[PDB]
Amino acid sequence: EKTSSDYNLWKLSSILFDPVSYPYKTDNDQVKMALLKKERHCRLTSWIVSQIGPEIEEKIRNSSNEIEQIFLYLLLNDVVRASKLAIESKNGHLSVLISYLGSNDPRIRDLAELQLQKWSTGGCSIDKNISKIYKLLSGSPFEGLFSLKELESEFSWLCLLNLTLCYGQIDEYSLESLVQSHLDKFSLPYDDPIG
Amino acid sequence: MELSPTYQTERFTKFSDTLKEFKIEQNNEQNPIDPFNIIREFRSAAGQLALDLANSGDESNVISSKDWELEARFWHLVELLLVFRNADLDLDEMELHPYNSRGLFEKKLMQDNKQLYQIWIVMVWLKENTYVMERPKNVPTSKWLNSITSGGLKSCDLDFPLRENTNVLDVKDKEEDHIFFKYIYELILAGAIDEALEEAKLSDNISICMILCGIQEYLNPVIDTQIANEFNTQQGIKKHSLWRRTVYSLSQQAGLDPYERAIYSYLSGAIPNQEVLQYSDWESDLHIHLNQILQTEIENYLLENNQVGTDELILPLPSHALTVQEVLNRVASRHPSESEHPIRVLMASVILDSLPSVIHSSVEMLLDVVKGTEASNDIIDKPYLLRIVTHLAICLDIINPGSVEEVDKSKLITTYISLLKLQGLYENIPIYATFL
Repeated sequence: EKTSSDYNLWKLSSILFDPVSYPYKTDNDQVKMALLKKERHCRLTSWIVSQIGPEIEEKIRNSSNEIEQIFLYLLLNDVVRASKLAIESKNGHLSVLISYLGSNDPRIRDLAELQLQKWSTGGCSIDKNISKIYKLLSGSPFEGLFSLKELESEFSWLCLLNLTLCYGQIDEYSLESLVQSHLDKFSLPYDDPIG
Repeated sequence: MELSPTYQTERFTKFSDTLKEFKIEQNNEQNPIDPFNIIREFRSAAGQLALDLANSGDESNVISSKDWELEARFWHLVELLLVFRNADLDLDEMELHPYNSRGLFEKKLMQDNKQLYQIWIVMVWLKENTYVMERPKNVPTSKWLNSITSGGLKSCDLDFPLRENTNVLDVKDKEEDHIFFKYIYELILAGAIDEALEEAKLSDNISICMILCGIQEYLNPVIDTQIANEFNTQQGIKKHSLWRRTVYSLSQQAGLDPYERAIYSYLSGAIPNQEVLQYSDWESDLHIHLNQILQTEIENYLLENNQVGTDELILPLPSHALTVQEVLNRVASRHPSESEHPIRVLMASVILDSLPSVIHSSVEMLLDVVKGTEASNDIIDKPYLLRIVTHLAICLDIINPGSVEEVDKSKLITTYISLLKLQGLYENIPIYATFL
């Protein structure tokens, strides 16, 4: 079946370890090879989102708060539509941060650490989960000052893995080292065959 | 403009020397056919003397100040165009397979396509000539501190100003906003991501600079090695299409200040809202529509490489393909002063491409002045206006005509020689007489 973990196990392995080649040949072999790994990664990231799908969707349905639905979308690749709900619900603040999804930079890290410090010092302090997001963007959510390790307790080890894999340390890392970094911040359960 | 007839003559002498020298070089191949060093020196002189006179603060030195500022620009305009005729670029012969970086495609397209290099060049002229006010008088390290103190805000957060109907301000906070938000917007039209990143951090207004940086793309060697030759680290947001359309939707939200929406409108690639746009000059307004053109071409190619997406369009952008003529008309309704002032009109017609035709009507009146059958026109009541139009025409026709026919150019000179007798200069005349 295509709902089964058996389907998932054979399918995943070709993407991971074997190249997923291009229809052409690049000008330089470090463009050859770089793009080859990035290709594997691209496909993976969307696939994970489809599997985790129904789960996230369920929670979106059961949440009748605009803001909360907006967060739930970002654990997919529903970036598009996350923005769409935010405008409609009269929330500017959520749209601005959503436009930045799909990229990470030294600049973006800088935003994340400073905005948090100014807020929890000059302010009276931002909410628990907003300060958790700052930790995901600075590049250590689980070892971050607000820890997301509690989020295992609501969302599967594969979703947790998803977070670091799409946003944190994407182009400061190769596809190999990137999954490893997540393990050093939070190990996946051992009883998973596919994990 | 004029100080006194004494100040008017001297402008003629600087210009005349530059023109003769250039003419000799162009007709020898033992000398640089197209020289760029002299016009630059002439440029650097007009420019510096402009600024010194303004800063002195006397009324007589400002009026004269305008005339120097115009002069230095004419030299610059001529420079970019002759760089093109004396060397077209055709760089960035990078890949074109449909799977590579947004940035590898962006460089490759811009340099190959002669049409996009010509739009880029024009924009380089416009950007410079956009005005930036003086430095802000505030660098707050807690924003909204007075409402923080009462605790109606959870923090220094902008959640509340993006949720609030009327936009949560205090009297003190409006006084902070106006100086600050006006400088960041002006700064944005004139760029510099590095400068922006450094300031925003101190003024607890960190987010806006990052929005300005999102235009950027990969410049990482790790990703591709053709974009290893421009930075060693990637930059910006690699979902550009999504960022434009969402920011645009955000721009239209109310319970923002006019500035908040205006800032976002520019960052999303729309013309700013009318309240705010009226304090900016003609040049920058025009410039924004040239942005729309340039990026639409880039994204069409991005679409064939199956990168850019149609789903990322959130609230559509307002398309721009307005002419120079429509642009004069919009600017003129907000302030008729840069689009009903004659010099800025001469500049426009270069762009729209009707300068010989517009010159011709003027040229008929002018020949009469020579014949001494006119002496009550507004170009003989403006000595400076005759001087500008003639010199404009000569410079572009040194190699051969680039926007003004020879006939007209000669005819402007004939009248200008007629005037130069009247101002008591007869040494500049034998220079101009050769081009007839």
